[PDB]
Amino acid sequence: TLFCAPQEMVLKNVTENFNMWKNDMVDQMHEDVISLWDQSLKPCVKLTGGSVIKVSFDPIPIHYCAPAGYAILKCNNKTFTGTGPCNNVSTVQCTHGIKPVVSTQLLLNGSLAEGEIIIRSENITNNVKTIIVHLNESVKIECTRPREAYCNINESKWNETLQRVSKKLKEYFPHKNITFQPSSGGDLEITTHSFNCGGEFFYCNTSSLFNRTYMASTRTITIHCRIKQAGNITCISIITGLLLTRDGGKNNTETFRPGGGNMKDNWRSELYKYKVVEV
Amino acid sequence: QVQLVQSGAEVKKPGASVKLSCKASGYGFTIYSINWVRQAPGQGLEWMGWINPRNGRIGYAQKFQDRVTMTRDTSTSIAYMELGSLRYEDTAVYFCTRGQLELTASRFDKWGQGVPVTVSGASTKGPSVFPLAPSSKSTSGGTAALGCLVKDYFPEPVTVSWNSGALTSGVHTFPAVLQSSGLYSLSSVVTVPSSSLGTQTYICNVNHKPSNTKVDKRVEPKS
Amino acid sequence: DIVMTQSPLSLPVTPGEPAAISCRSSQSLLDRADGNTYLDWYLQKPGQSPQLLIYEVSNRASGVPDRFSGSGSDTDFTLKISRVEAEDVGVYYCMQGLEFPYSFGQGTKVEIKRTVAAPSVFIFPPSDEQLKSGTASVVCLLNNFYPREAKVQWKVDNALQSGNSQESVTEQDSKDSTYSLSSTLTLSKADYEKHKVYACEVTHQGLSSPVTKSFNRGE
Ligand SMILES: *[C@@H]1O[C@H](CO)[C@@H](O)[C@H](O)[C@H]1NC(C)=O
Ligand SMILES: *[C@@H]1O[C@H](CO)[C@@H](O)[C@H](O)[C@H]1NC(C)=O
Ligand SMILES: *[C@@H]1O[C@H](CO)[C@@H](O)[C@H](O)[C@H]1NC(C)=O
Ligand SMILES: *[C@@H]1O[C@H](CO)[C@@H](O)[C@H](O)[C@H]1NC(C)=O
Ligand SMILES: *[C@@H]1O[C@H](CO)[C@@H](O)[C@H](O)[C@H]1NC(C)=O
Ligand SMILES: *[C@@H]1O[C@H](CO)[C@@H](O)[C@H](O)[C@H]1NC(C)=O
Ligand SMILES: *[C@@H]1O[C@H](CO)[C@@H](O)[C@H](O)[C@H]1NC(C)=O
Ligand SMILES: *[C@@H]1O[C@H](CO)[C@@H](O)[C@H](O)[C@H]1NC(C)=O
Ligand SMILES: *[C@@H]1O[C@H](CO)[C@@H](O)[C@H](O)[C@H]1NC(C)=O
Repeated sequence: TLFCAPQEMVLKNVTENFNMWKNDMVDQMHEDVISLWDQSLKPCVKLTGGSVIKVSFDPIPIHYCAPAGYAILKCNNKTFTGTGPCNNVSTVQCTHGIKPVVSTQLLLNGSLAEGEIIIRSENITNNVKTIIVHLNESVKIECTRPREAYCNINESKWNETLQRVSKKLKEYFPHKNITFQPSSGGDLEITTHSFNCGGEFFYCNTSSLFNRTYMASTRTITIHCRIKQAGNITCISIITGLLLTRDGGKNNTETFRPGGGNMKDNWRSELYKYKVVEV
Repeated sequence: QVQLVQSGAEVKKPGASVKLSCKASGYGFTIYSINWVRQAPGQGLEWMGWINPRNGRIGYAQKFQDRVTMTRDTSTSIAYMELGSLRYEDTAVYFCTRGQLELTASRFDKWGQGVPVTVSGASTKGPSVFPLAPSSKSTSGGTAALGCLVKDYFPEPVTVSWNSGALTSGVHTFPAVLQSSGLYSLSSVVTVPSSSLGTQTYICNVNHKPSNTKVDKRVEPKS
Repeated sequence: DIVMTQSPLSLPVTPGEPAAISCRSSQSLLDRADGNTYLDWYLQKPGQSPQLLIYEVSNRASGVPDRFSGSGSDTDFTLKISRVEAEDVGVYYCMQGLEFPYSFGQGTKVEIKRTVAAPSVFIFPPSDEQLKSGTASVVCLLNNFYPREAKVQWKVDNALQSGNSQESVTEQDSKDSTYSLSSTLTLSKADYEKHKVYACEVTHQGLSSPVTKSFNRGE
């Protein structure tokens, strides 16, 4: 176990291996957020028998700390891909604050890349594995209500973001055209950009956002959402990354689609720089 | 315990669609993937695509991309695969298989029994069972051969037995062959001693369930 | 597509002795983002669906006997059997599970090695009932032989035919470990009566000279 709730020390001349897809911490966070989700049950007190009885789901930066006998190592290389040996590594008592945001397609309120846009993956050949993209410059998205709702994005900032992401994806597939298409199918949770905002689940259609084909100012995009749990409701989130899934490689093109659904991908995007070891 | 049951056999005309089922049981359906793999007659294996039964995510093989739809019904642990615009080159046995999730969809540890899917413009025709007469000489002693020629039938299968199952050894029902006319044809033969001719009556039992044809031909020599 | 190349396509093995099958992929199967190598070995026994033998290069699937073993790295892989039992006969396919489409090897038919056994050849003329239908079919049976390689040439009035016959072979017999072939020459009734002699000439390793079994139409 790893206890969930400020000191750090660098380890001079130490090299320890990290594996993005084999991380006991990502397994831990997945179980802990599942446990907190399951608390949509009535609390209980006791007088004679089991007598059955704050909707503040709003995320707060939580931390994962090392219990006695265990330590947490952190990779200080800010371009670290997730898998392989890290040269610059330190012992930290607790991980940085992590807002446990459960969104699909777009990663909201996370940490930005240090430098350029980063594909957080040693290799993206495996089509089954989700591609975690980390953006260096954030993109605002205002979602509002008066059932149904809508979201707005700057447009010139969005189609610019996808252009810089397509150039950086083309580094992995040189001499290949990079295309984006909407989600190919499945449940509404994954086919749309879904997320929780003050007791409300949104399901925003992203077909207009992901329909670009890249060869080798005050305008906005408005996307419609379905709502399922005040008259007016609003969220002003910040897109910090994307979750993509690659189709089967065709002739001279590579198609990417917004992915999600696996809640472990959301925790991989933040915990890719940590590892639990024994003291 | 862990089973993957599949829907018998289907015959569809060219241009049509098929929807095959795959009933999962004995394990956590949403914690394992379902892949579909096909096999043309006498040919190898070809993967068609995968599905994540938890959230419905799919990934199809590029050659089947815009003509296949994989879906599931978690309320019954059934997994579907719909192949549209059928071509004659789609005539094959279609298997469903349990795979992994997250790291890969591979490691096909459990498999269904398959579903033959014939794609043709032929109509359900019964076989014409002609005899294969034992040679009037046939060494005039020792082993001799005789059989039946189950010809011009559609679709598969045809079941042949000898003397209502009494004659088992020395029998060989050959695999069928698809003729130019689009109709199947197979032979069944058995080697019995020459001593037994006349003394033992031989009958082949042909049963084509699709057309409800039941034929029992007596095979015998002539002069 | 990651082409998977198996070597050898045919493999007769004397039971009890060991066997090995190689698989070579055009690309590395090591998932560098994971550390795992996604290669499996499947066995398809006669008249049955496939089944998992080894997963991720060397791990045996549940129930798989210790006889079966996997090894290799990156692009070369080998499935090995220590004692080849009767149950092991089938087609073995290697398979990559890294990139779409997931691709298989062509298959390796493992069978029992047996002493050479020549075929007993039989020729059956078309029945009179079939000759009413206006189509004649002449069958040639090669009964119980080993190895499987055998050429059946159909001749009509000594003239060697081509493109008007169809063949089919049985799977290796469970007891004698031999095969049987059926070749059917199909002619129209009008062509069948324009010729008298009908023969099928079989060529096989066990036959010192190619055998011919013929009949004259009526005669
Ligand atoms: C940081 O990680 C990535 C891994 O792809 C790469 O830039 C390099 O290996 C590392 N850089 C440094 C400064 O160690
Ligand atoms: C490595 O980590 C140390 C921690 O003290 C930091 O000062 C340094 O900038 C990091 N990067 C390099 C390139 O050494
Ligand atoms: C942000 O990322 C883009 C795309 O990788 C890059 O062109 C740009 O220089 C980066 N911005 C800064 C401030 O470095
Ligand atoms: C939208 O993005 C552009 C850069 O792409 C930026 O200059 C502009 O200020 C943004 N729009 C608004 C309304 O601020
Ligand atoms: C800008 O974004 C819109 C959003 O749909 C897209 O249609 C357009 O192609 C993008 N690029 C330019 C240059 O307008
Ligand atoms: C998304 O919107 C498009 C039209 O813009 C529509 O064709 C599609 O059905 C919608 N998908 C969902 C999941 O609502
Ligand atoms: C993508 O845009 C093109 C037009 O530019 C259109 O043909 C296509 O249907 C759009 N939507 C999807 C789901 O591909
Ligand atoms: C993202 O952050 C804003 C505040 O910065 C918050 O109001 C919003 O609810 C968060 N988004 C989600 C999906 O919780
Ligand atoms: C990714 O892994 C594949 C494995 O087949 C390898 O061939 C390829 O070189 C790797 N990609 C990069 C950019 O190293």
